[PDB]
Parts: sequence; structure tokens; C-alpha cells
Amino acid sequence: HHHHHGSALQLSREQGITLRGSAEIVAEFFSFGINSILYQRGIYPSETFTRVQKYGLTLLVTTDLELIKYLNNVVEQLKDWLYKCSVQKLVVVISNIESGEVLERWQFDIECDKTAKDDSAPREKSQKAIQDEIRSVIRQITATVTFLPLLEVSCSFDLLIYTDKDLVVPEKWEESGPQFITNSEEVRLRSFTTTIHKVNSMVAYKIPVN
Amino acid sequence: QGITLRGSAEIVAEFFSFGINSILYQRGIYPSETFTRVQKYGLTLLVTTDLELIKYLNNVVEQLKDWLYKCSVQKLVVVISNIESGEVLERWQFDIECDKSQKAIQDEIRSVIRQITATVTFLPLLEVSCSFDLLIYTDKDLVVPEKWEESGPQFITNSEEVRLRSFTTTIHKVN
Amino acid sequence: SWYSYPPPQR
Repeated sequence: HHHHHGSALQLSREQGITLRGSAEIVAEFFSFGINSILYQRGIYPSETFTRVQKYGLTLLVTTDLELIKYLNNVVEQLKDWLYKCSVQKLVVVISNIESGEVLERWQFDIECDKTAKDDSAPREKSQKAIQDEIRSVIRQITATVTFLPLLEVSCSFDLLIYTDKDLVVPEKWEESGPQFITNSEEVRLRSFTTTIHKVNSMVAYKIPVN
Repeated sequence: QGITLRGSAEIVAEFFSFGINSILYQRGIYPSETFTRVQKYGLTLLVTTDLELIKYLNNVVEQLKDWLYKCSVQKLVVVISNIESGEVLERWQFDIECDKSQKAIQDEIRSVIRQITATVTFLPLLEVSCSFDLLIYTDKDLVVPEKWEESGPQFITNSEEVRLRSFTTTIHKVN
Repeated sequence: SWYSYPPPQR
């Protein structure tokens, strides 16, 4: 069972959360989630983004055609894997564009219910209830600015996926390592759950030197 | 044993104000479109842009500074609770280290905000209108008139949909 | 197992 069903009336109209619908919710989140990190940690110029209403907040998403096209491929793929419960982690690695030194690493742990595919009926949780949990995560990600180390140099980012050793991955994806920061500190953030998938967020940064 | 605020009066008050802003924002006591970024001590901070709240906080923060310039206030406790039932939802306790440089301050600020954020990670999702109760734990001796400026400066508000329904300050002598 | 898919080279 579980605890934050949402409005009974809303629920009566929506019916519930199915495995596929959960997969979209979660993939959609990584779309906004990534756009948000890239924007607030200034990985890309701020004039590069544009305002949008989502989750009851005003978020910023990229305007760069190539990036836009890129994230979509990730999202759509992330969507397939989530339906089948194949991806366990999604990591955004941030590093020095020149040296290559990893300076900050955002980690997302995904928990999925293997049995959801055999449900007799949709799970009792409103769309709005799930959005409120997500909005709570995004605000925290924002408040993160005060203590995180400033990223003075020019950075780039990379997307890492962590799954089960029997996944046939597309050509665009290449084998890799965890890419941990050699010496760090980390803060565990809030999570949200669609009652089918659960996402835990956390951020690690290199410990300030000199 | 809550979050520690060590420093000169003027500095501790700042910290408190920054802290409380961060709580209001992160927990959703006030709307996001109500906060803005600002530079301070070389860092970026989130602070409200709502006058009512700004004026009020300012009054209590100033008065706070005065009691602070004489190690008179030991701690500050924020009690968030259901405005309907009165059940207590959470309590933020700040411990004062009234110990009368840039770099140094930064570290203090970063940890206060880091400790606040680390904590929201573990609180339940706040989902009801609430009341904010600031408790100032002083020593036994004051220059407060019958509790103060309304016997504890307060303010009501349903300025639309702003989770915070009322905010009130209250003095309490130790022992 | 880890897999990477890098964004366009800015």
C-alpha cells in the first residue's frame, strides 16, 4: 500500500497510474531535471534557455536545436528502458572542458516494481500528487546553489546509465565507467514516487582545494 | 541541538534571516515565484521578495540583533503547524553561538544552508496551510513590553494561496 | 554495467 493518494475526485477521473504511464512521468522528469541542472550550474549560457511552466513552477529549458534533439533521444530511450525496468541509475557527470577533471556528479537511483506489469488495475495516485513530490525535488535542487562549489572553469557534461548486464544497447551508447569524483562530499536529496517507480536524487562535488 | 549560528550579533541575525528564507522556499511555505537570487558574501542566496513578510522579518530580525548584542538569546525555534487542528508538523531549532573574514563567513553560510537542505530531504511533504511560530529563548531578563509589539509581533495572511496563514514571534525566558 | 551517451561537442 502507500501514503499520498491525492484528491479522490481527481483520482476518480484519472483512474490511476499504469506501468507505461509511470515510465513517461519518470522520463519526462529527467528531461526537466537535466535541463535544470545544466541551467543552474551554468553548464551552458543562460541566454541559451527559455522559460516554461511545469510541475507548478517556472523552469528553463534549452533552446539549442542540437541539444534539444539530443535530450529527446535520451528521454525516448529512457522511456523504453523504464517500461522494462532496465535502468537502475542515471548520472549527469560534470567536468572541466579542458582537463577532463570531474567536478560535480548528479546521481539518480531508480527503483522499479517488477510486478507492476501484472496489475489488475491502475494504482491509486493522482497526477497532481506526483507533481507535487517532483516540484519539491526541483526546488531543493535550486536551493543547492548556496553551498555547492562555484564552477569557475568551463565545463561540459555527460550522461551515464547503469543497467543489467543483458541489455542490448543502441550504437549511440558506449561502454563506460562510473566516473566518480576522485575526492568528494555529497548531499542526499529528496525523492518522488509514482508508486511504480521511485527516484532518489543526490549530488556530489569535489572538495574545495587551496 | 539544532543548526548552529555562530558569530557577531549582526552576523547571526543575517544567518537566521537567510536560513529562514531557505526554509520558507524549500518547504513551500511561500510561492517560488516569490523568491529571487541575491549576492551576499560572494555566494548566491534565495530570499523572499514579499514586502509584508520582508517588513515583518526585518522587525523581528532587528529586535533579535539587540538581544543578541548581549548574549541574551540562546536559541530560535520555528514551529510549523496545521492552522486547522493545531497539530505540530515540524520544528526548526537554531542554536546560538554568540561569539563576538569573508572566506570564514562563507563556510558558515554554506553549512547552515547545507544543514537545512540535508534536513528537508527527510521531512514529509508538507500539504496543509500552516502557522509559523518563532520562539526566542532568552535569559531571564528583558526590555520586552508585555511580550513586545502586540505582545509578540504577528501577521495574518491569505494573500491568496500562500501556505503560510499566520506568523508570530514569542518570547520565552529560560528556567 | 555502465553506458555513456555524450551530448553534441559544443
